[PDB]
Amino acid sequence: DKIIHLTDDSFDTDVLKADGAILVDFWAEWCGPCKMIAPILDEIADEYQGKLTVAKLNIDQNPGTAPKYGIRGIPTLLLFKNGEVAATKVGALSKGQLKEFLDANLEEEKRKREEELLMQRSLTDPQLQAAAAAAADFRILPDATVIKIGGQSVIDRGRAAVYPLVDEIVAARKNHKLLIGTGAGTRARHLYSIAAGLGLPAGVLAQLGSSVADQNAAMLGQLLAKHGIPVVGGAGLSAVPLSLAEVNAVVFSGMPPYKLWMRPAAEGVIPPYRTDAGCFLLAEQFGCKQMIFVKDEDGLYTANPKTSKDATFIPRISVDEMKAKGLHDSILEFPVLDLLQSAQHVREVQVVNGLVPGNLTRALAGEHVGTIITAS
Amino acid sequence: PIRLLPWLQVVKIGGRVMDRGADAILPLVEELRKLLPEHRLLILTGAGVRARHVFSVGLDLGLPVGSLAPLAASEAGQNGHILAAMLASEGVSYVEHPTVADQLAIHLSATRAVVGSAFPPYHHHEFPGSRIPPHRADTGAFLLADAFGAAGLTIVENVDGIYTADPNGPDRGQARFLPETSATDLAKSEGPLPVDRALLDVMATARHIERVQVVNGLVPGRLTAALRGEHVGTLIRTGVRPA
Ligand SMILES: Nc1ncnc2c1ncn2[C@@H]1O[C@H](COP(=O)(O)OP(=O)(O)OP(=O)(O)O)[C@@H](O)[C@H]1O
Ligand SMILES: Nc1ncnc2c1ncn2[C@@H]1O[C@H](COP(=O)(O)OP(=O)(O)OP(=O)(O)O)[C@@H](O)[C@H]1O
Ligand SMILES: [Mg+2]
Repeated sequence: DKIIHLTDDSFDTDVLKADGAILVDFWAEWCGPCKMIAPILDEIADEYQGKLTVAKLNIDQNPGTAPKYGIRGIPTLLLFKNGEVAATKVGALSKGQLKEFLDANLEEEKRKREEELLMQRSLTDPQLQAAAAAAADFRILPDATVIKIGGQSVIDRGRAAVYPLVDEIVAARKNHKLLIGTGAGTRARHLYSIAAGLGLPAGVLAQLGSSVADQNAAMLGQLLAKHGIPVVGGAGLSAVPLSLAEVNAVVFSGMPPYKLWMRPAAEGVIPPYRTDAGCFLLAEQFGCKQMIFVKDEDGLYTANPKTSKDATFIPRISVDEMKAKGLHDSILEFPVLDLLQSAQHVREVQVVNGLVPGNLTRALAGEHVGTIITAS
Repeated sequence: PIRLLPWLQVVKIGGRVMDRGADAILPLVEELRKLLPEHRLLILTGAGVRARHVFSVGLDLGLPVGSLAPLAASEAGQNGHILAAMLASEGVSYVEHPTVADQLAIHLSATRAVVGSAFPPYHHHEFPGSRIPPHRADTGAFLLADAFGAAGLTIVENVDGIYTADPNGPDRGQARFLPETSATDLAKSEGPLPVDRALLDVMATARHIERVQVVNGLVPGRLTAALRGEHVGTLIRTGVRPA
């Protein structure tokens, strides 16, 4: 066994001068509740190898030590931390109740060994990965909401689409904290076609698309400048906190910063992660309230309604239900649904028709209009 | 898809190798020095142990994955400034992510080698699911090496290569060396690896790079050998079919 049998003399070097947490049993052969905890105690000795050291002191053989700590009960378990009594547990306990006590006192010790594991073991190790998932979850901007203003679906249309949405934005801004992200559109489709024509990789295409999303953010942010709403970037988003606090809204470019480090698609050079993914992950990172995609259709249909005489509208669908229906062309990029399932903060998205007045304002107030795509 | 810089040799130096200090770094700097008149190198550097400390503080604060990735990436950036300083007399400098992405051809026409961070600039846009950033040093090196259509990627570790179990772990006796592997085979098997699980995922979608050799930087000559296609460590097949 790992249990140390102590003596009145041995207590100075085995308990006081010994490093690490020690649990000492003040027991006696006559004591009934001792005879009960004794098997439970040498069992936890193995179950707590290297975490805690178990010690036993029979009072009948060693009667000096007990009155020094005011032991007026049997059994009494004392948890020693660097020659000082940290916690006491008088009486008999069940198997579970003992662990419950030990753990509630050895939390700082468990934290220190978990920290040590996060610095010695590989990041690929499953035990390290599992201990990390168990950490606290902080939402940076929880009362904030992320909105995507479609490139081809709205900004490429111009005045008729944009001007009303600006009016909805400047007003909604008074009640909700908005992070307005932009799409790219046909100028990006053209670059992609030219670049693809040359056989340039997705990393290169990703940089081209990023610029169109920057132009759209600059144009959208100009109509909002009189209202104090700014355009943000710099790959650090240093200006976002002050702007959200004071003016309640920002305009950012929906493109991910991946550039040449853009993960390619299964086949083809079109970047798989465009503005739907850039906007979603920014909502996911900050821990935002909701993620709204403002497009040119009521939401998701069975097929593309621009190329379908009659398609059935889907008001509520899950990603598994979407994948199982096998969508030929989706309202959102296929990898966004794979990111939605993996998401920690944004466990559902909403698609709305920004060409219809009030749709944004109504969706913002929480009312379900259009398609809600849920993670599970 | 065209190979942008087909004459490029991408070499990733492990963060834990940097962490070893002068004992590992000084010989490696001499090996690297002697390599400059042979290859046109892009030397990308990993994060190591400091990234773990930024993770232990960051997670204790409850910070998300997208907060931790820039933080981790910063550490790789610092090992890079260290390595580049040792090679400064050879006209080598650390260059930032925007310069790697856009002006690498000029910088490599100017000098024989440049140092950069291995980690990709995913910043806030890092993928969720795990509280630990998935796209790390090995992943960032490969995405960039394959993007440029380079001649190759060589991972410089503090181990001989990939093993069946951690060779510096508790079950080190039951660990055996793997001279060759597939990205698919490693992805299927679960447990620890000297490389990111994300690297194997990105290797499935690779376009040009066929093999990635994992070599021991604590053994002088290994890196020199690997760069010449000599099998001196673990070769990882990506699943990019040749002609
Ligand atoms: N099943 C479907 N239901 C609804 N719309 C669909 C469907 N299939 C295709 N679509 C179309 O998909 C498009 C998705 O939006 P769009 O192409 O405008 O992207 P965007 O937000 O402008 O992004 P980017 O920056 O990549 O250009 C819509 O124009 C919509 O008509
Ligand atoms: N299957 C395995 N084969 C080889 N080494 C392994 C394996 N599993 C775990 N390891 C461990 O991984 C270590 C390498 O550490 P790690 O990959 O974290 O460092 P690095 O590559 O230098 O870091 P960075 O990601 O910052 O560039 C080896 O020293 C070894 O102990
Ligand atoms: Mg490694």
